[PDB]
Amino acid sequence: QQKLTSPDNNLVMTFQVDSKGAPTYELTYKNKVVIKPSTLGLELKKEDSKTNLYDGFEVKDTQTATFDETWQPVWGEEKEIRNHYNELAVTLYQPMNDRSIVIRFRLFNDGLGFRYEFPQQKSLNYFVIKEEHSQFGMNGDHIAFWIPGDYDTQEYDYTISRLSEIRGLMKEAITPNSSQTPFSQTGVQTALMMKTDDGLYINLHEAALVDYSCMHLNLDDKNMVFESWLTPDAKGDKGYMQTPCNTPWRTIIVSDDARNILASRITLNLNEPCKIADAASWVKPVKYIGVWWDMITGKGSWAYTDELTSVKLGETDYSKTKPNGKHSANTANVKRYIDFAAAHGFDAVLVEGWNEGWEDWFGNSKDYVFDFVTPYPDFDVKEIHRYAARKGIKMMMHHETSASVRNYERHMDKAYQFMADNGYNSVKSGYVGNIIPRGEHHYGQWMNNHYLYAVKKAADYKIMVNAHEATRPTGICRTYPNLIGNESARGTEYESFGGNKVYHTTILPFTRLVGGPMDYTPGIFETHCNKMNPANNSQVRSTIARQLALYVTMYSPLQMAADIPENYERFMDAFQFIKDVALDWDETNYLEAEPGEYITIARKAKDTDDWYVGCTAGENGHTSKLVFDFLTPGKQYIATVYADAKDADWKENPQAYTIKKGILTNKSKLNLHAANGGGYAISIKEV
Amino acid sequence: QQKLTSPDNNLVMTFQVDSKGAPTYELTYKNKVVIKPSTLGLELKKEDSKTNLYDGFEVKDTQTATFDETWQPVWGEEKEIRNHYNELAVTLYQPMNDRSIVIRFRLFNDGLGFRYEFPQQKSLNYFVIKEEHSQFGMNGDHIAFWIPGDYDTQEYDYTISRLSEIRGLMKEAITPNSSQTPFSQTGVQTALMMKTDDGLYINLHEAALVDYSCMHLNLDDKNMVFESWLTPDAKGDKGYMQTPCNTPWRTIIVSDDARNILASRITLNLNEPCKIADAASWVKPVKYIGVWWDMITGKGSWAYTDELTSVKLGETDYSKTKPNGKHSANTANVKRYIDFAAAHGFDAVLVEGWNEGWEDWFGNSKDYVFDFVTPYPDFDVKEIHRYAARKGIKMMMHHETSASVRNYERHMDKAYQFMADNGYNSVKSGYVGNIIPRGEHHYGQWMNNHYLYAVKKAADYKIMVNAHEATRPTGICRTYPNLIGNESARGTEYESFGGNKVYHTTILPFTRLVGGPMDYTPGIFETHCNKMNPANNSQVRSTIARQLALYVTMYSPLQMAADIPENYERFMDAFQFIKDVALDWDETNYLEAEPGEYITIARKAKDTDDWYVGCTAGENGHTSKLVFDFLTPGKQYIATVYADAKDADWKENPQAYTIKKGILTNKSKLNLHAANGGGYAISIKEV
Ligand SMILES: OC[C@H]1NC[C@H](O)[C@@H](O)[C@@H]1O
Ligand SMILES: OC[C@H]1NC[C@H](O)[C@@H](O)[C@@H]1O
Ligand SMILES: [Ca+2]
Ligand SMILES: [Ca+2]
Repeated sequence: QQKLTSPDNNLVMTFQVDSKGAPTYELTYKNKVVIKPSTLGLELKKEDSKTNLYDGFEVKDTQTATFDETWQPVWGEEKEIRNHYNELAVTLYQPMNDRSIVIRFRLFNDGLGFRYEFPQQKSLNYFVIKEEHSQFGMNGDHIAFWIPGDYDTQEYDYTISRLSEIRGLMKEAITPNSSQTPFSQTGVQTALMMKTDDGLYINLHEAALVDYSCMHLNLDDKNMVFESWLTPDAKGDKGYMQTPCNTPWRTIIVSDDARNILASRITLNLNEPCKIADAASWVKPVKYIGVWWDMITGKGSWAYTDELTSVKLGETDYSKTKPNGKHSANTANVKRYIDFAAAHGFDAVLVEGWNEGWEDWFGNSKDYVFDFVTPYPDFDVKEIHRYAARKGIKMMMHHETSASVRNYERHMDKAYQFMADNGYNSVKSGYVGNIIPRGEHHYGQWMNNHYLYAVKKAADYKIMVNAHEATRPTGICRTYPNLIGNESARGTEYESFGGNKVYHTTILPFTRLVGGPMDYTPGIFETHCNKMNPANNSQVRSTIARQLALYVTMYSPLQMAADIPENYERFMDAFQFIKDVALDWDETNYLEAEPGEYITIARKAKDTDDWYVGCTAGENGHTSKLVFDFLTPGKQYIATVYADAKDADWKENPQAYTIKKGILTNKSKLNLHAANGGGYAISIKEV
Repeated sequence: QQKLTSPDNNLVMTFQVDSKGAPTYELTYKNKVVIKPSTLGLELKKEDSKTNLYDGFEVKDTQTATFDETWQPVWGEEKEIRNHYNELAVTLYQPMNDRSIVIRFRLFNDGLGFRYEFPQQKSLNYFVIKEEHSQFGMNGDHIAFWIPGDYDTQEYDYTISRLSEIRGLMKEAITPNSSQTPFSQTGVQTALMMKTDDGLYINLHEAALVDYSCMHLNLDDKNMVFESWLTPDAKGDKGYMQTPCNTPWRTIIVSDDARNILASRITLNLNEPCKIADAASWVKPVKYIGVWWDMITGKGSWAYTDELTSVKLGETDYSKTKPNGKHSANTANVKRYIDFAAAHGFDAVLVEGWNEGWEDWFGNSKDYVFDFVTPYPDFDVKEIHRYAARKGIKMMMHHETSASVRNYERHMDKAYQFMADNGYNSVKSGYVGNIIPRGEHHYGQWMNNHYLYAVKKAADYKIMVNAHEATRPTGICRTYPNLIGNESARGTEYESFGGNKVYHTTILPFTRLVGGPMDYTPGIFETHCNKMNPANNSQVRSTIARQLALYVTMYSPLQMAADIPENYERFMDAFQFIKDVALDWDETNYLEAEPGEYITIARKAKDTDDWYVGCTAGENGHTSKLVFDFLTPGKQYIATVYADAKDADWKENPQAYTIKKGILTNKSKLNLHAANGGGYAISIKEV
């Protein structure tokens, strides 16, 4: 039996093979069982004994090591991250197939990562995975914060329930989406967050998802065991491998303090170091607005014309079509956004609907759907470039692919060259619809390769990428820091489609944000969508002060202010917080955190002595007793508090807020109350 | 009921809608039934009554027209082709679905073409084909010359049998291949050739296979009706369509003279005119030798080293590996081939195994299998280029993809740029293995798009393409004349893998060649492969003189002399015919033709007064009584006859030949005998 312990001696992992040679591990934290005895292994597709990569193993060799080094991300929640673990690598020989694998375990003070490694050898070269069988056996019927396991979307509201209740709730939890493939009545996605009856918080996830299919979890709800369930390709297979190769890491992050789940950097720590040598010279955080919410609410259109039943690029002559009078991506309107962005200190303006093809973009399984380079007649690329550059603004490129992936790859070098030629150095991509090639899913090994290919190629052009609908992140930004965002979860757009649950932003930082930032597009001040489009009666489940808080509580180096300029102009005093808030941080302090209920975070803006605080709360609101002892002794600060007014409420009174300005020091304390679906934001600037 | 008749009144096509509103057609030739009443229509994938595009139609309108214009191919069997037909277009309206299609019929003196057309309209825009239901009802249990219906290979020997015998022969007709998907016990490929008891020859095929899935034929052997059977995608669907759009043409070529099947230009006539405006300036025929037969026989290797269990491009350092002593694509060897090519008036030298990756090329479903640009340590790209240039020789590029198609697309512009930068202006591509993306077949709509994308992109680079394993041709060379070849049928390589049937080359011109030329790689003089590789006991099923004949009887603007130079050196007198024979023709006269038995053809070399003749024969040999009245009155010609010796035989005495030189005029006659698996060749040069 092998035993591995954390540097602080609080976690212990024990490993051994059972009497049939099945690799088995368990994990305790402060003498409490976190992972009951659980097996590890894979089943291979038949080309018989060779399909078995799950038992019949003997421990052939073991190697231990300790690692303790600090490194600096290009952008992040703090300036420096420490990577400190004890490691055990176990070489497992399978006599019946004359082949070996290695399982490598890295144990941190805040949890465990493991992966399988497949050395090059005479009897293991090319192989296909039928299923991975990594188990995570739970010690109780925990509370879980989960979304349905699905090969194609993550755009679901979270459910909070016991593990035993998942099966009963799955049908209701799967809401409609134009591309979705659930796989089990007890399947959930990663990162999965849980709260135990004996006071632990446990997060199950993976890190460094490269050259492999995305992992979901399937629950055996009799034994309370989660098991890896990979995403199949068009033929049902779960990964083409060639040695030497490795699986991604699988992680169990655990603490008796929920704040320490947010603090963990295990996911980043398990990714390969930055491979973009000059990254710091060109990768930069971006605060932006955009021509966007018009189309999301239905006020405006992405399409230039309504008169055609379909379009064929390079045949359809848009100069001969009638403008529909709703096309928001027109030069004059874009210039007005550039004006507002420059006036208020934003870095960029996104424009969607700029290019030919939007008439057919949705649900047609169309191959040649966009060319990514040809503008509509009312979008003057060169004039918009020149005007933005003169005003100090960068335009952000939009590459919706409509999930037509061969089409995007064929156009990608020309599309990136077009960006370089026209002053665009960041692009928001998207993959709406069922994947083409047809039969593949959004999160299979094939598409994972695509998303990273797009990122690696972008890096060669010094382009930053934010990909909507892509596989959810697993820390690869460490390796490729030009991946500055994904959506890859249910974002603010769904506040226009019926709403997100009130507690949504009190869960995302414990789940989605583990592995990388989200382009959540916060900042809606007019929360009634019917003021944009009288036919849309959706209401954003937030107060205005909570929207402000999200600039601190939804971490990202890429931050949109998503409302339209005229709405911000109606509340310019509150808007000041969005203008002031930083995007990049030297320190972060998690002040309060309870998943599904509240999150309060203070961050120190990079290369400054200034701090920003946000709190976001769920259905029951939250009372904070803040203590400002993280400020510098002897310094005075000008603090501006943006808070819910008394009786603010996301539903009945969302726009009621107060703003109070005064002096804070490290001796200050403030009592603040977040409303139902409310929150607060504080700027704290050194005098 | 509508009647359409050929210009010469010999053929009549009758069309009507039947009682249930199914469009049906029939065809007669000289008062003999060719096609019995047969239905037309398609079934669509469900998004109920909208799935029906096969009945419930009524005739809304008809238009007739006559077309009679001549055009000139860039390269071909003659200088000018006449396109002369009577047309009927029927507009068919479907009340229950409020939509219309058009079926267009073109009737020539030698057969019928039809296609379906789908106009843009309110109720037919995007749709997916479940099956096409084009019927061809036969009037009898004909003799057919067929290969098994298959979505992935055409590399089968032909079978000659009655239609009623196909079922019982299918199992034995399907021989092993690395990628094959047969679909029916009575499924066959097109072009399908038949001979009827009442003296007709009937060929069933398609033309202009663009943006659509390849058609095979499935035989109802109780009623003798063939029906279109399209190639499914990874999900089983049979084509994504968007109006306005058309199916390919379906063709019935018929005559009571088998020579007239060979003379038909229906397939080319039904393709769109040339879209490469400057094609005449850079597209040109190519006679070549190659570093190739070494590897096909096993004498030499494509791989550089035998040391590695697999390779990772960009990681494996070949300069640190041991040469295997068998790698034929080495500079010195390549220079000896260039020497031979230049000494004997060849245009080009193909080299295979020049680039990194060949250690892994076969059967591994490997994604990143080649980069198409990085040479092995022993292949000096620049020196070979300089040396070839000094000798007036062009190198022919090789792009085997190992069926990894995303990989080839991602590299394609870099690969074509590397060709341009290094003086390569033609490329032989290949698709050996099951297709990646996995789940697709070689002949589905998805891959058909790929092969044409490769050709269209090549045209932008002024590059000519010869693609092995691609979908078999349907006349698209007319539209893109830089498609100078495919294999896409069983070629000479199989003569090294056990042999082709003796009658193979007496069938190919009636089947495979209809739609475009084949890179058959004739010219094997040493027909016992065991002299290349003693472990290889394969024997080419040919005499030497029949190999000479193939330069005339297997038409192609791309002609290999496939043997190694040292073998040609042994038989240099016979090699003279290969040296002399032209590649491109002002006229072709089909002298004798019976499928499966013999084919004799005379052609006039373009821009000359010289003629070349070849005869290829089956198992029984063939006696020819040639009459040279196609020569010019009053001219004398120097004729050289390369013929089988009287005791020649493909098996027992293949290298026995005679060469006779003398004078011919248009009054001359020659009696010649082709041996079993033999033939003869004649050069006829004006004094
Ligand atoms: O690309 C169109 C639309 N697709 C979905 C993306 O999430 C949204 O932000 C974008 O506006
Ligand atoms: O590309 C390797 C090999 N594949 C099959 C092709 O038909 C053959 O000509 C070529 O030599
Ligand atoms: Ca989305
Ligand atoms: Ca081949």
